[PDB]
Amino acid sequence: AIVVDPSSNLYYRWLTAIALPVFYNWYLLICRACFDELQSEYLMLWLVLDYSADVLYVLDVLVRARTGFLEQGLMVSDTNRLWQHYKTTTQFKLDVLSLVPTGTNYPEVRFNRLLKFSRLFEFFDRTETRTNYPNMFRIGNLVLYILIIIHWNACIYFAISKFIGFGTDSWVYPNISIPEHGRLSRKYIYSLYWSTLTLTTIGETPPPVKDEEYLFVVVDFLVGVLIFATIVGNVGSMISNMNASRAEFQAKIDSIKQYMQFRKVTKDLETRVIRWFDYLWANKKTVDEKEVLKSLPDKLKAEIAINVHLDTLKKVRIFQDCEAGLLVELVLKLRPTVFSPGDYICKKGDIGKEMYIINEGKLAVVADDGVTQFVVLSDGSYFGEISILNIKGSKSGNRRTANIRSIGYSDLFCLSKDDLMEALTEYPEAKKALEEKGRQILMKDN
Amino acid sequence: IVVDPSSNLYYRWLTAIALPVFYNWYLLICRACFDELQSEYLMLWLVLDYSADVLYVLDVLVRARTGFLEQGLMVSDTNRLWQHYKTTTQFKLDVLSLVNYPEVRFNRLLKFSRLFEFFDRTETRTNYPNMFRIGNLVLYILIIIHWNACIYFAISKFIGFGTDSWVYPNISIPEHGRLSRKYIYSLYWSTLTLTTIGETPPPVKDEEYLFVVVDFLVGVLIFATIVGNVGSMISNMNASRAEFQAKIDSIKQYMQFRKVTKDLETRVIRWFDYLWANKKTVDEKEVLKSLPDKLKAEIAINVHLDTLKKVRIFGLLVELVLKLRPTVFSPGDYICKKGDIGKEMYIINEGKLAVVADDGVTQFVVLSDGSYFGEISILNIKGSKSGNRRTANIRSIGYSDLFCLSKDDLMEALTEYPEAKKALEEKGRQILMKDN
Amino acid sequence: IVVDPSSNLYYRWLTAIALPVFYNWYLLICRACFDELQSEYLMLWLVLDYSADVLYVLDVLVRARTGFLEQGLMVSDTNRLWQHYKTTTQFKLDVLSLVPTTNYPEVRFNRLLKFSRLFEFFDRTETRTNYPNMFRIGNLVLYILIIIHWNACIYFAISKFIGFGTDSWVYPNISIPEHGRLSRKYIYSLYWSTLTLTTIGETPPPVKDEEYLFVVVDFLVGVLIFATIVGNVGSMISNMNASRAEFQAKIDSIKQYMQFRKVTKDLETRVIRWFDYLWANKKTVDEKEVLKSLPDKLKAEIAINVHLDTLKKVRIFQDCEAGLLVELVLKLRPTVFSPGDYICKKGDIGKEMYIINEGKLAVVADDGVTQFVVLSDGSYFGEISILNIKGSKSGNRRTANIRSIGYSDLFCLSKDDLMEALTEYPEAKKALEEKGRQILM
Amino acid sequence: LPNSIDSYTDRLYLLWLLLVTLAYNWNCCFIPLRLVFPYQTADNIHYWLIADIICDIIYLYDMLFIQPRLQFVRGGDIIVDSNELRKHYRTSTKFQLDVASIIPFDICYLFFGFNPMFRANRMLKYTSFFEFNHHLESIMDKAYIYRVIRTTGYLLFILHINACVYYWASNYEGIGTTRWVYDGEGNEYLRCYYWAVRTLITIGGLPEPQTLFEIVFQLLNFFSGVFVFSSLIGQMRDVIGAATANQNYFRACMDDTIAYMNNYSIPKLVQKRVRTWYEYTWDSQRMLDESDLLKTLPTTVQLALAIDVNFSIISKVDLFKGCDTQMIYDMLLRLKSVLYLPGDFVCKKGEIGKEMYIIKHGEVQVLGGPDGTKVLVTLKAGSVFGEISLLAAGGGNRRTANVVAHGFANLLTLDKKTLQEILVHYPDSERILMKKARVLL
Ligand SMILES: Nc1nc2c(ncn2[C@@H]2O[C@@H]3COP(=O)(O)O[C@H]3[C@H]2O)c(=O)[nH]1
Ligand SMILES: Nc1nc2c(ncn2[C@@H]2O[C@@H]3COP(=O)(O)O[C@H]3[C@H]2O)c(=O)[nH]1
Ligand SMILES: Nc1nc2c(ncn2[C@@H]2O[C@@H]3COP(=O)(O)O[C@H]3[C@H]2O)c(=O)[nH]1
Ligand SMILES: Nc1nc2c(ncn2[C@@H]2O[C@@H]3COP(=O)(O)O[C@H]3[C@H]2O)c(=O)[nH]1
Ligand SMILES: *[C@@H]1O[C@H](CO)[C@@H](O)[C@H](O)[C@H]1NC(C)=O
Ligand SMILES: *[C@@H]1O[C@H](CO)[C@@H](O)[C@H](O)[C@H]1NC(C)=O
Ligand SMILES: *[C@@H]1O[C@H](CO)[C@@H](O)[C@H](O)[C@H]1NC(C)=O
Repeated sequence: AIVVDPSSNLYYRWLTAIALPVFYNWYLLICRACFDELQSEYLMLWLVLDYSADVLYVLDVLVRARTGFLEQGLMVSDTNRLWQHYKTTTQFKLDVLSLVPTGTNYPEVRFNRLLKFSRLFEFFDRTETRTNYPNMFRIGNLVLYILIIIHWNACIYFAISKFIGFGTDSWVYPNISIPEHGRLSRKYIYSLYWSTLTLTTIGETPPPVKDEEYLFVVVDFLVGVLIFATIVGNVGSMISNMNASRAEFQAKIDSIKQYMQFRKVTKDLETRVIRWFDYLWANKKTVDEKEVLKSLPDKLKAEIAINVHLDTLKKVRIFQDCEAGLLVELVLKLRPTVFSPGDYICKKGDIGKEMYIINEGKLAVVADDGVTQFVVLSDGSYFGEISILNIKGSKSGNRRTANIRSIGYSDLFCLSKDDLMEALTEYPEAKKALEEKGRQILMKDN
Repeated sequence: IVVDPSSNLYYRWLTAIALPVFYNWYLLICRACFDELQSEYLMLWLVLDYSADVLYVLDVLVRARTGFLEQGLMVSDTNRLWQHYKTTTQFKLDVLSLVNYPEVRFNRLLKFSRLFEFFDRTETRTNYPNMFRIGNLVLYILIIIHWNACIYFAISKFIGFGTDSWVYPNISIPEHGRLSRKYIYSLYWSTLTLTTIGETPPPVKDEEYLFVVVDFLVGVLIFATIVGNVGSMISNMNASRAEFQAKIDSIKQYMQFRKVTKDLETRVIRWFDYLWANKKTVDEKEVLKSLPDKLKAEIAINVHLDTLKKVRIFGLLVELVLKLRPTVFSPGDYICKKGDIGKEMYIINEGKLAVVADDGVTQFVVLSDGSYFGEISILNIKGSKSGNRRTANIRSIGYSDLFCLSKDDLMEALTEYPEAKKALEEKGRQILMKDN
Repeated sequence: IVVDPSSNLYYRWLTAIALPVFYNWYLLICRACFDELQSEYLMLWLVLDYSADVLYVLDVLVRARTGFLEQGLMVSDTNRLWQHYKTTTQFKLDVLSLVPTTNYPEVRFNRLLKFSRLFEFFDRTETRTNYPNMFRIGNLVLYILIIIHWNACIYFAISKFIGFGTDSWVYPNISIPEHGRLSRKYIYSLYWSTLTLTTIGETPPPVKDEEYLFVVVDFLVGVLIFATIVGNVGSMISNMNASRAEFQAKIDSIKQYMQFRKVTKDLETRVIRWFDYLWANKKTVDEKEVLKSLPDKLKAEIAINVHLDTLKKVRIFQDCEAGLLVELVLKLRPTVFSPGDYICKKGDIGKEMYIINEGKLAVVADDGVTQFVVLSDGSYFGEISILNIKGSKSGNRRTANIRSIGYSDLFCLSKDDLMEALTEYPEAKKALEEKGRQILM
Repeated sequence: LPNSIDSYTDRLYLLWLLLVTLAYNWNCCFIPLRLVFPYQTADNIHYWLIADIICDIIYLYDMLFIQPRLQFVRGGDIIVDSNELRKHYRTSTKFQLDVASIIPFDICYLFFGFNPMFRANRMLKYTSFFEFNHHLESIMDKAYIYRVIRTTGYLLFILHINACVYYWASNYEGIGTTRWVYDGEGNEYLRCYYWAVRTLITIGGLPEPQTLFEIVFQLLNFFSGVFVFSSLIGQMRDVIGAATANQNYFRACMDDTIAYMNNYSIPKLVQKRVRTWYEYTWDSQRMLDESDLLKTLPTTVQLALAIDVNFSIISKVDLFKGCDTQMIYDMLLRLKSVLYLPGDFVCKKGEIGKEMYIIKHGEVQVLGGPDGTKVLVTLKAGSVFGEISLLAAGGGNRRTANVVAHGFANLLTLDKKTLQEILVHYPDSERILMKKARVLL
């Protein structure tokens, strides 16, 4: 008695292996019931597939008898508790009603075993959770739903045509003693043609002449309108939903464009902000990080922010001798932005409110005017500590000591002043190391 | 040479390579399914296919010598540019796309990426983005309708011309055997099928029934998607106007529910009529909240430095423009009454304001666009019988626009240089010495 | 004179000039295609075209005499008005729309160029009137009938160019007495036009190449234009229903939350009944965002106009120095309290005042409900958290247990809001003295 | 039958308003059917008349015996007394619509013949129908099922009205006269409902209109069918979108997080941990951010839900047994809930301490033995761990032992500066917490 868990991968493999016969039953039981040639021409194939479906249904009952459920956070493994919690509910009632045992020419007595629609929908929900292309999976799922609806209405039209009589009037399927319409391929593809032209509300089919045919075509048109237009609109919404993010970014661009065309901004600066939008779209840096993780807990958000920036944080002299909780809270507080080439990150004398850490950039410390590079700063270094942390032995306080220009497309980690002072409360050692680093670089520059 | 992808030369090459890709898609499916453009004029398609393969070989050359970005700098060595191009799926697709004779020449359709890059770069570059958007969606539905017309005529050629009722009729008839009627009837059939009107001659065979079912399902799903995108884009062409109208309707709903009087109703509707007829209906810091600080402060300097360089007293004015806040005032509006708590100064930007004493009348001086006020209350005159209060009365004459400047913002922007502090406080001492 | 472009005289002129533009578009595309209209009702079209011509001349005169804002002031210098009218493209559109040049409305087809008056009338009406969704439905249906009517006249002109009754697709032989009636011509062309542009297509199929190409182009224009206006009508219905739909989604979300957390049923129905009180008295919208979009003097004037009349009937009435009162009126926020919840508990930390407006609430005791007094409409309670001295009582806490009897609506004057409101004034000191008399009694 | 019905909490009033809806919908469905179809014949006219008398006495008895019992809120307080309720009803507009609905034309049938066009005043209890719709959507928990049933019923009602108007047009032109009209063969309602479906759905495929009245009818009916089909499929969609907008917002945030962590190439263990968090958050909360729903509510509503759930949880625990109630209630407002996967640490032996966890629906395991694998105690739900970090400046004893989450623990966090700014307003509760610290060490 080994208890499987519903958050594993073997339970998902079982959900695939049991959503195969449920989809086989829901696709082909009404077809074998409504087309009389599929039941009698193929006879060993549906016997083999029905034996496989009944064996997999009995094994589905024996798996759901031993499927654990979370009580007070942890999984349970008491087999009698799992069997009693299973035996309580309507899913066990639907499984036993789907597995009653109920010559060999009627699958209409086998209509009780399409009652595992909950298991098929559980497979589709677990695949939509597990997959990497969820919007394409949702499009495939709703296309499967409208194909199931078109196939079921095709079989229902052929059953109503069989009940009224083949070829007695104009609306029904024609006379099946004729060798043209007598074939199973012609039967099924013409029933799919009538089903598509009824449910898509095209209606180029022959009109009804009898009252039961009028009632079925009215009910079929209304079912097609409501259910088919709802799922076709959901297909259109889910195709436009992946274009909506790029359309949001483009609508932001067009708002800034109509601002600059209203206010008559000059052409080289307009070209430079167009190049910034082209860089920001061609390097795929559009999704905001702490906004897209705005609901995660701080432990998983810190694990994500460490496993993104790991090659950057392994080079920093702060994060080689500091503490792990300080590292976690600082990478929770690091908000990155991207600078242009040839721009001042910091002026000569300014109010310093943040600290910058380099992350895949290349910037240099220029003089008071013009581009005369003193020291180039590659990735992994940092600057801003003199204007953030107040040096007691300085010639100036809360004023910056240098001019820094960015040579290329740099990406810096903005770490604000109050965030650093609330991060450096119980971690004095790294604060003292930054203090002596700022003191020695200020004793270099007086 | 090394080209950079953000350049105007790269955009001109994206246009020059987006012409033969669109030509290749449209006219290669038309030629290879209609089979009479070839036998009519092989020579024009010969010279256009030669121009297309010349432009494809030059596109492999330009994508070989197209730079990229590591560490923010443009990589300039051509051997590493060739290596970084050669290790890619796009080089695989271009060398597969260089492997007349249009069924053999179906390899050329693989260069769709240059056309989609042209559409994205034109979308990011142009000044008519919604018109370009709906233009490329009209191109998408025309390409799908055209390709379905060619697929219908190919299936009609495969089954037989005029063997039954569904297919294109017998091309030995001199009326059904013209290329104009063959293409325009295939276009009419594909329009009737893809827009789900129906109204065609019905299929009478198994492959024709299957093709009409698959064509109606593709028409329903894909044309509902793309024609809904065109409808959403034409309804999204007026988005700021719809947001402004939603603000106007909710403010009018509040004023009709809360029994706001007819004078205030008429004045609020007059203010919104002014705000629409003077094109001030957008919000600058709401549309500029996503720009970085260099470009944001630089376009703010570019729109306000000509105003700030007409102030009577100032030489550096860079650090004041990015701390402004523009507000617009009505005619007959009191900015500050005679005796008030003063927290901000105001710099006039194309407005007319005056100073009054008898509640509206006897205007002493008027203050034009090249002036400012508020230099007294927030500036410490260390005496002169006044503290933390306003000793003046200002009425706004017309629809005046002006930037307010807070006390804390001016104190952080007035510590870098004491020359502006000394001049401003000397003018303040002279002003309230002349008044007091 | 100078016509003010924000006045109701200018809106009356926008109505009087948006009538002939509407007439010119509809009935010029109808008269240039259905020849029987221009042949039959000729005195009617001469009278209506003379009226539209003299109104176009008066529109050129009014646009020459229309002021504009320079430095916030309306320009009254008429020669500068005439030069400002000349320096734009609307003068060229008006001159090309006013060229005076009986079976030729092609010379009248340039009088369609004054469409800016029609679009400006629709924009000024959509700003001005109090029925905006009904006006947007009317404006959209007007655009639909422009498109359908124009396509009907294009279909009848293409049928006349091909030949009447020489085809299965065109309009039939007009020499027959049934098809030759002008009302049947126009109504069958409108039937063809709606049936083609809505993509229904119950028309006969084309047999010629130009009819095939025109039916293809008109099907594609019909599916794009009619998906556009179907999306516009659905967006107007959604914007008409959106406030109630957003509130009902809020109620469904909070009911799903309170039925998944298994809260008590009396607290659940108290919250749901309080939200239904908010919807039935229309106080569910906020004033903060909409008056934030409104400017400062207008939000102050509207706030005075609604709140000051209620502030007259409270004891906080002040005979002089009413700047404190207008600061209170700006500093209000209307909060609603359900019957049964306590506004202030006995002996708690205080940081906000309350001013009663359309409510009835009473102080109680600690043991049970024992109403000492009832603080009715126009009363105030709070003011122990204003840093009082230790006068008659030991310390400053909320010193009475007070509950709402009905659905009271209160204002909320906070701690620092009151310290910024009633500063530089002895009115805070006399309010301290009246609340000192309250803790004495 | 009580003296005053409470309209929000009365199941008998819901059943009676259902019985008024089953008379109003009888009127709206069987007034055009009897008006235009030959169904009100000489045989069953007494059957139709006793159904009319039953529906009319339901209308009259509803008004005169149920409607002045309706409680209503005047001035905040609930009005109970019957004379005030009768005055409020009789000076309202619902009484105006009901008294315009109950004007008898029973005098007029016997004079001017039996004709149900005289019953065109009984379709004015639409306010009672909408009151039934609002009350059933407030009683029902899953109201989107009744909303899709109501939208389907609106579609079937508009198709029923179009079937009656098509039978009017065919009886006006003569049955079997032209090819467009109803021929007269089968069921007179079903073969006209088929035409109403194929016209107002805009399918087409019917016989074409021949003369001008049929062309006008077919034109207006396809136009109204385009607009009614677009508007009702937009209503059915919006309803089916706002039903699962919560799950769609959750799945949009989950796909955005997964797309970001796939574009930045985070390993599969971290992707499995984020997917496990999203799976358990939708499994246990059905909502992404609980503070998103508990930040749009007012302070008293959030405090009432907080005192219910979290004061149950904290009256369970013994560490808060003598503290002050407003301090505890501000802590209950300030409590932040995070979720921990099975296995991760919530405190490590060596890191600093700034959180006080109150475990609710979880199971954590402290680990402080010889090597960190011996469990000293396994804390169940409703306990408190993380309280050592009050004294010794946070660094005399930073964190005592390892403690992992054994199951899916859902802890209630409390930031330390928020705990200190809460506790500086209560020095006696600070003395109780220092007493807890002295009994701890
Ligand atoms: N003063 C100074 N700063 C330098 C030098 N080289 C790099 N930097 C960084 O440049 C800085 C500019 O801003 P900060 O004052 O914040 O701090 C300074 C240092 O971190 C140097 O030689 N002098
Ligand atoms: N008192 C005063 N203020 C003036 C005069 N001319 C311009 N101003 C400006 O008007 C002002 C109104 O507001 P402030 O008190 O803030 O400061 C005052 C001055 O900046 C003048 O003659 N007297
Ligand atoms: N203490 C007290 N407050 C009263 C009385 N009548 C009305 N009130 C108001 O009830 C209050 C409850 O809150 P506050 O302490 O803020 O201030 C108190 C008074 O404003 C009374 O008799 N005693
Ligand atoms: N060390 C320890 N902590 C315990 C025990 N039982 C409950 N706790 C709490 O578990 C804690 C985990 O975090 P703390 O170090 O902050 O403080 C510790 C105690 O408050 C126990 O047996 N040992
Ligand atoms: C079908 O066709 C056969 C002969 O082809 C004929 O005898 C039979 O009656 C037909 N069926 C019907 C229902 O008419
Ligand atoms: C097409 O027409 C020619 C001559 O008109 C005839 O010989 C041929 O058989 C026709 N083809 C078909 C498929 O009918
Ligand atoms: C139209 O009818 C007239 C007779 O009324 C006939 O002479 C003419 O040929 C007809 N034209 C067409 C195109 O049918």
